[PDB]
Amino acid sequence: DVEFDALLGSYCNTLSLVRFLELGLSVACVCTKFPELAYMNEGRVQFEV
Amino acid sequence: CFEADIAIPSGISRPDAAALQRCEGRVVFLPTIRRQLALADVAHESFVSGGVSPDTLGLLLAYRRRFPAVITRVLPTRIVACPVDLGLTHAGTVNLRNTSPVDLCNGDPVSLVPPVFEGQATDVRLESLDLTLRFPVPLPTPLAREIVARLVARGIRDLNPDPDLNVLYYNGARLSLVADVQQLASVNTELRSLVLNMVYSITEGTTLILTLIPRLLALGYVNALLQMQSVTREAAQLIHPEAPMLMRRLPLYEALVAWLAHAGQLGDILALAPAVRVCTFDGAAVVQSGDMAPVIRYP
Amino acid sequence: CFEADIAIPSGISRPDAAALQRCEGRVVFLPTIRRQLALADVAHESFVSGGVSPDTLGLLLAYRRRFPAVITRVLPTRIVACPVDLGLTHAGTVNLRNTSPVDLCNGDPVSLVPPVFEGQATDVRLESLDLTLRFPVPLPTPLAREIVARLVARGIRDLNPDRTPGELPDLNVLYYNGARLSLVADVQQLASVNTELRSLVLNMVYSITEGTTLILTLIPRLLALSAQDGYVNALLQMQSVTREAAQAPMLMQDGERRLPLYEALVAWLAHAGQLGDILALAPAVRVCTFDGAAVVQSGDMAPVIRYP
Amino acid sequence: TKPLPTAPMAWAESSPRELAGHAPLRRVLRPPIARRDTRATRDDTEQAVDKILRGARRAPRYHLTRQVTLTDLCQPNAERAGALLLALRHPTDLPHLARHRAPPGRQTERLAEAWGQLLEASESGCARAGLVSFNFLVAACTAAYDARDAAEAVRAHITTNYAGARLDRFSECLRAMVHTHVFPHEVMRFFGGLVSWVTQDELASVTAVCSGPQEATHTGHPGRPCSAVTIPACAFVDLDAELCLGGPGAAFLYLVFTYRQCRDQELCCVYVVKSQLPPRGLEAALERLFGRLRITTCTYAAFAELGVMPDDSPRCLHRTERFGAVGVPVVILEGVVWRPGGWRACA
Repeated sequence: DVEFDALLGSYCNTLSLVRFLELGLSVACVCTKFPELAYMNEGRVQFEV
Repeated sequence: CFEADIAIPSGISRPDAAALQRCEGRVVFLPTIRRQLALADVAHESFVSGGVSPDTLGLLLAYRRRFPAVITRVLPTRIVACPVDLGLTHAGTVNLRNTSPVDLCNGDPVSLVPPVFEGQATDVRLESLDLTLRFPVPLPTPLAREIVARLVARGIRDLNPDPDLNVLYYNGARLSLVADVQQLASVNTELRSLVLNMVYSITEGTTLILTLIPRLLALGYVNALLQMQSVTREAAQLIHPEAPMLMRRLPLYEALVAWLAHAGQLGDILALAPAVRVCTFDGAAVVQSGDMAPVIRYP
Repeated sequence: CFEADIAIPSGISRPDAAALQRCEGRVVFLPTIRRQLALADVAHESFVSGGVSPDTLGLLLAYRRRFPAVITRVLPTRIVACPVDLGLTHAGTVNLRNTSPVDLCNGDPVSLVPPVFEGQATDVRLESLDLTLRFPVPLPTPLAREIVARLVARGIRDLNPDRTPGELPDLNVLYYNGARLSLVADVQQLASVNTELRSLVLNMVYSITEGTTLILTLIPRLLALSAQDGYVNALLQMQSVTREAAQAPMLMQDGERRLPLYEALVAWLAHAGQLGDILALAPAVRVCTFDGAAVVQSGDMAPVIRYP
Repeated sequence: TKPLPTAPMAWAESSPRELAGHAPLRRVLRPPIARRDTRATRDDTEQAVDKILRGARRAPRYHLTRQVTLTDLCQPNAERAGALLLALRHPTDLPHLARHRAPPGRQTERLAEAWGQLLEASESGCARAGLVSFNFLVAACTAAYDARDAAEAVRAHITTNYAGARLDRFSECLRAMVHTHVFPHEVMRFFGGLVSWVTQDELASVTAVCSGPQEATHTGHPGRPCSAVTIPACAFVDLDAELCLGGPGAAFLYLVFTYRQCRDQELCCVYVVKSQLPPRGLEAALERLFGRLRITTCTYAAFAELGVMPDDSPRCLHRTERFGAVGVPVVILEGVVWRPGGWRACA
């Protein structure tokens, strides 16, 4: 008796990564990195029309 | 954590090795904290004392004398269990397995003997190496004490019999005590010896004070203060028990010694001091039955 | 480890300093939780209440109050003992030196006792500075609770005072394994025996409830088992009042849904179940040995871990 | 900038056995046995991965418990940096138990109506309501227990921040509970110190310390842009400070519920005691100082030990903090270590 047990392949997917800066939605916002909001309490915007 | 590595014996059947794999997260009592221990030392066949397998009382004795260690990783040819008693308090979170009621975000699980619930259910036998493992049930201290006292009372009624203690409402759904059938006959036969030590220690306690109070305060501040706050309580209970009962300072004092010891030996067995607490985080906060639960070393 | 330092005052004769060298592993009771402390707060001269040295039931009440601390190390000008009542949080297990005829086993909860045996060595007089040190005797709680019961009853029966002739039972002698253990019978003080009697009487009352009468019904049933089982035969001690108590429901059930049995157990278990603890100081430590040595010989160091 | 007495600072301004440990052991080979003869964002990502570096280069004075609850009872925002949160467990027994453990002459239906009524006043789904704050008890029993308006000042705090209904409904529950032998303890165990709430709408995720020292937590002036930190008793009404007579020792902190059993109609007293006595000595001093023993059963108080304040001195009493418009005698406790403890009342 010779009877083997084969593994006939191994597949895996690459999880891809989406940027968000290479999209449409990113026009809808002005994004900025304020690394210090964390130490901040309030923030505001003036708007005189 | 101080892991202690229990050594699986020689070749075991493939279905037995899968029985152990499912035992991760179960509480083991290890007789000594030696780093290298055998499996036979842990197995329930190592609880034999008087030539018999221990009853629920004989178990509760042993659970108070050896060290419970939760099983962390089960490996072929080794079981790694980290003793609950060793290290600093509030550290070494190791996962448990919930059995029965939920185990909410705290409450200090007690590991009480298995027979209190489905008896043989949890025996987990290993035929290849011819041994067996009975894992204690991890119940919260308020509920563990309520139950163990709840069953002793049922036992007393049963002792001589001619409101159901059994139905239990815990959390969301009514818990069930009775498995009906003859399980009760198996449950009641193992609590048989715990019931008696309870019945004895009561009947021996009252009659010993009911004889002592009237055989004391008749020989100062003792007298006045005693009868003062005992009005219609101790004295009333004295006339009523002496009514349906019988009545010696020398045997009194020597029996007051032997009772006082036996009593506190039951308070030690009983009260199921908590081994651990549950303190969760980034967790469900309620551990559903059969789900691993975080747990920490001191209440 | 919140260790409490204890300063050795001035100079205690080279023979006295050699006496403290061997006191490591012994137990001290400090009357506070401190960082700075004086050597004389620990001494037996501090146990002295107004004008009087407490007896051996008075010490138990003094060791009730204050905190047991096991000496870890002794330095030339300080004594380091970490207060088990608090600073027990060590990863591994502070060493307790077994001072007793007894032997610990493994897992035995250890409660302390004033020195109480017929042959004993707990003096440790230090002549340079007037002070002494009685070190408590560690002991398994089963044995330490048998002793306290002996001292309580001996202080009590004497107090009746037994009317009956002048030859009473022993109560001064024990057995642990083999080895007859003879307690010291010496003095009993009113106040020390009162409180011990007061709290004994007080708690045994609260353990009696309505449902208790349902249990007292079972005494004739017990003696039926006295005699047809070998256990239950053993349970009833030969000197059993219960045996003499048999030598009943009373209706009066208040609506039938209370469950007085269950409630009677809980009540008894609290007050009467916990009597070793209230009469004496409860265990805070239990022997544990990592090396797998399963006993501790008398005089050896017992590795000890937190509460049973 | 360097000292004169150098040896004391090399240790102050700042192992080799583990180095020597691997040295004989690990350096040794084949032993044993022997044979004879991208400005800011990029910076942030890199730092997070690195932080995983250092924290993964190594490895206990802190424990955090975290839980999600509603804002009906409790409420993290009203409260502050140092606060006692008590858990509340299993609303399911709307006096189901009231059936048992309730002595005759007791209309055990009181709880079910009192309590179910509480629910009407304030269903099960996304979350449950746990986490009673220390505050919310002080107000609920404020008129009940002994000092009024130092006590009611706390009640003004909760009505204006956390509803007088819920306080009144919850007070009716405390009365109904102390009535039927289901106590406020055997409910409401200690939960922690309230590190950070993170609430949304009616929801709150409350982090709080299981045990360990408080002051070493989020720290800062205050936790987040709130105010400082403290375990302020919140009552000059609570913070019963024992040790009227005392010597230096670590003060201790307990939690006591005092009750009235027809002397005042099921009184609820809740406060904290601070003195150096190890729980086996607190039962004695609780027997004294108390005349609340009115049988008028005998179970007057129930206590658990919260922890240590391993320094006697920080016991500041301040009727000076604002949790909104209201001002409360506030006693500040400087430094605390939490030992959860267990509930002991047998008598």
